[PDB]
Formats: sequence, structure tokens, C-alpha cells
Amino acid sequence: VRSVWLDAFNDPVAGISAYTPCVHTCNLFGDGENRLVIADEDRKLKIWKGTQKASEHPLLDTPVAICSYPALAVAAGSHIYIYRNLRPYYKFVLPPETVITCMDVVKQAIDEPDAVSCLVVGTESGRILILNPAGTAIVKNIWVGITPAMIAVQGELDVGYRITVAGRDGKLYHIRNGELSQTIIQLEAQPVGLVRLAKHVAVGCMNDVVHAYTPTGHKSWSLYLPCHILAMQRMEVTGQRNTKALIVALSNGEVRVYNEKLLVSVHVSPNPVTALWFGRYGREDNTLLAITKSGALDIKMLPRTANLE
Amino acid sequence: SKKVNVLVVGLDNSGKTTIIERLKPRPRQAAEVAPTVGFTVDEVEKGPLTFTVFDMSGAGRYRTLWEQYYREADAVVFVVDSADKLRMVVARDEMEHMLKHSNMRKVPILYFANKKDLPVAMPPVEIAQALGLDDIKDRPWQIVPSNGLTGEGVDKGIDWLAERLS
Ligand SMILES: Nc1nc2c(ncn2[C@@H]2O[C@H](COP(=O)(O)OP(=O)(O)OP(=O)(O)O)[C@@H](O)[C@H]2O)c(=O)[nH]1
Ligand SMILES: [Mg+2]
Ligand SMILES: [Pb+2]
Ligand SMILES: [Pb+2]
Ligand SMILES: [Pb+2]
Ligand SMILES: [Pb+2]
Repeated sequence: VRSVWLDAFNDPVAGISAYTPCVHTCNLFGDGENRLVIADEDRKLKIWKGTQKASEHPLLDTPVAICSYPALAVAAGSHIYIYRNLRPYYKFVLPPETVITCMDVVKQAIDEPDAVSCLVVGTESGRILILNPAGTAIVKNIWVGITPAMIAVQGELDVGYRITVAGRDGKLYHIRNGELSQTIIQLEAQPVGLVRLAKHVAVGCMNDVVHAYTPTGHKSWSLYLPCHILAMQRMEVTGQRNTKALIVALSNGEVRVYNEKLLVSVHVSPNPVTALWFGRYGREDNTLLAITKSGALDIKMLPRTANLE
Repeated sequence: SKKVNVLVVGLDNSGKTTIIERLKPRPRQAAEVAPTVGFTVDEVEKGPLTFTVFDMSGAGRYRTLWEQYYREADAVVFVVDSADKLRMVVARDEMEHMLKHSNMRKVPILYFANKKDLPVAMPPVEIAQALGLDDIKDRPWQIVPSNGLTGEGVDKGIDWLAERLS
């Protein structure tokens, strides 16, 4: 309908050039006020706190993606430089001769925020590796045929956890509780993004349609989009409102918020948004961080009283 | 004396709790002040007026509680961390929701542009722009930059409020 968001703050002339996977926020400095972490194309790692840049850093390689388990962990080539707090700590590397395509996190026990967490890596070889809560050691190795293009982890490592895997061959594979499922989905075109929602996974195929999929395979809904999908991201509001939304940014410049099937908010950023992050940044819990193609940093925040119903 | 209700609201970490301590007697003051939990009723005397001061949390979770005190409030102290440019709009929104609420009467609002002492602090005039104080035209209001650690300006403010309260 209209835009649900509050316009926090904007820097058009930030120097940021990253797509969704290289952007992240966490509590690096433990002091509650979270920081923005970006593995820029500058082969530089810029760090934002609040509304101005804190530090820049030099990066060995141009980076695939960064996550956190806290310790920022950049992946590029075959190394994964685990910095921590925030100074170098490890250079864990894949055992056989492998290159990393995507990386995400799994909650070990609590399934709560700021819990024990274990890094999860996809290799072009075709394995998905789950590591020690320290990061020191490879815990699970599940081999699956296709090249991983992007992945979504939903659950907890001890209780029960599922990983949905977007293969470059335009197919969706599922892994429930360490065991690799036999249910495989034939996507319509090549996958562009993959989000974990409430009761199912959402893929954005290149032909501008978001599909919602049950691990069983059922096609819940489909979102047919006026333009091209540039970025997709999970928007998880906790509280009384408790919704697991989907954010899509399109090359026409609009960013849309879908509550399951239903469109809840749309706004249009001056330039096409190439990276989307929603989480706690600063001292607000529900913040939309956007990185435009023009390198701008746009920050928005969901009002306390907004409905997404 | 004359008893009045002062509601002290404002985002979390703004220095609501600290600003009230600088109204407490020098020996009565606290060393470290901790993130307020739920809310606190305190008391302060100032001249012929005795302030019954409600210090609320500004945390996300607790923001729901301020409305519980709107009906009774006779004056409101709104606190803004002048260095926290980021969450400014949020403070505006909450401020608006308060003023809009059909329980918050047209009572005096004193805005503390607290933490004036920080390097990155926003100037009183640039803040009243963000929260849009210029549009508030039915109530006595006043912005006053403060340093709650020291109590710098706290007096300047409370004195203003008490002037409206007589
Ligand atoms: N530099 C500076 N620091 C301050 C100032 N006022 C408070 N602080 C400190 O910054 C933090 C703010 O804490 P509080 O005063 O408890 O924040 P609050 O407004 O009471 O909000 P709650 O979290 O709901 O209790 C504490 O470390 C304060 O003591 C100030 O004027 N200048
Ligand atoms: Mg307080
Ligand atoms: Pb990058
Ligand atoms: Pb990440
Ligand atoms: Pb599709
Ligand atoms: Pb005085």
C-alpha cells in the first residue's frame, strides 16, 4: 500500500559496494550497541557504528560473504579468516583440494539470539560443513552432488534443524537433521535469493517470481513481480506482532515487504538496493539497512505500533 | 507544599534515570546508575512544589507502559541522547504517540537535549528540528541541553518547568 517504515538516516556518499551476503550486523564490542559489518569490493572491510564510519580495514582477497558466531568470519577462496573482537585469530581451511560459494550460521542449542552458534559452509566441491561451536573443528560433513549457490538455515542444531540448498542447476535440495532429504524441487529459472520464512522457504527465480516451498515440496504461494529481483531478505519481527516477512528489492528501485503472501509495505530508494539487512543495529531492534547500487547507506526502522497483520 | 506529577520518558539509554539523580541531594545520589527495570517512582522537592517523579524504561519492551501514566501526568520531561542521531526519528515517533494519546493532557513538556558533553552531540536547534518541536503549538514546551553526569543544565530545565507549574 504505502511505506510502513520510519526514515532513520541516510548517507548518499558512503563508499559501500556489497551485495546481500557481505553485509551483516552483530555485537562485536559487546556493549549492546550493534555495528554494521561490510566486506566491500574495495577488498576492504568497512565498519559502521551508529551513523558514521568507525574503521576501514584491508582484506587479503575480495570476499564471498561474512557472518558471525562474537567473531566476524570472512570467507574467500579456501581460507576463512576468523577475526574476533576484532583482531585476527584463525585461518581455518577446507581439507581437500576446495572453494567456498556460500556461508551461514546454525544455532547450537538455544535457538535464541546471542546463543552458541556454529559456522556453516558450502564448498563448490559439493559438501556442507557444520563446525564446532568454537569454529576450530568440522562437526558434520554432508556430501550432496550439486554446486551450492545460496543456503538458508532454519532451526536449532541439537533440537532439530533443516537447511534448504539452492543449487546452481536450478534445483532445491533439503537437509533435515543432518540427513539429506530425497525431495528435490525443479525451479523454474535460476535462483537469485533464498529466505527462511515461517513455515516454508522462499526462492526468487531469475524470471521475477518468488516461490514459497514446503520441505515436503508444496507450493504455498507465488509472488509475481513487476521488475527484476536484486535482493531478498528475511524480516523477523518478534513480540506481539510476531511475523516472519519477506523483503524484496527490485531494480526498478522499490523495496517491498510481504507478510507471507500479502504486500505490506513498499518504498522506493533513489537507487536500486543491492544489499538488504534487517536486524538490530544501534539500539533499535527492527532496522532496515540498505546499500544502494550508488554506494549509499540507507537506514530505516519499523515503528513500534506498525501493523503487518 | 503543592504536589505535582512529572512523567519522565524518552528513549532507552538517554539519561532519564541519571538526570533525576542530579535532582537528589548530593549524599543521596547514586554512584553508578543502572538500566532502569520496568519503572520507578521517586520524589523530589523543589521550592513550594513537590515533584512525584515517574522514571520509566525506554526499552523497546517497556515503552508500552508510559500510557499507563499519561492520564495523571501534570508535566513531562522528554529525554534525548544528543549523540544518538540514529534513533532520532524513533524518539520522534514515540513523542508523537504520546502527544496524540487521548490520556496525555496539554501539560508542559521539557525536552532535555541530554549528553551535551559528547563530541558528536546534536545541537538543541538541530534536535528540535528532528522531533519537530516547532509544530507543537498548544503546550508550554522548552528544549534545554544538559549534562546529566554533572547536572549541568538540569537546574536550568527543572526551574523552567516549575515556573509553568505555579
Ligand atoms: N557522556 C554522558 N553520559 C551520560 C549522560 N547521562 C547519562 N550518561 C550515561 O549513559 C548511560 C545512560 O544511562 P541511563 O541514565 O540509565 O539511561 P536512561 O535515560 O535512564 O534510560 P533507561 O535505560 O530506560 O534507564 C549511563 O552510562 C549514564 O550514566 C550525559 O549527560 N553525558
Ligand atoms: Mg531510566
Ligand atoms: Pb562483497
Ligand atoms: Pb551473513
Ligand atoms: Pb520463480
Ligand atoms: Pb536552580
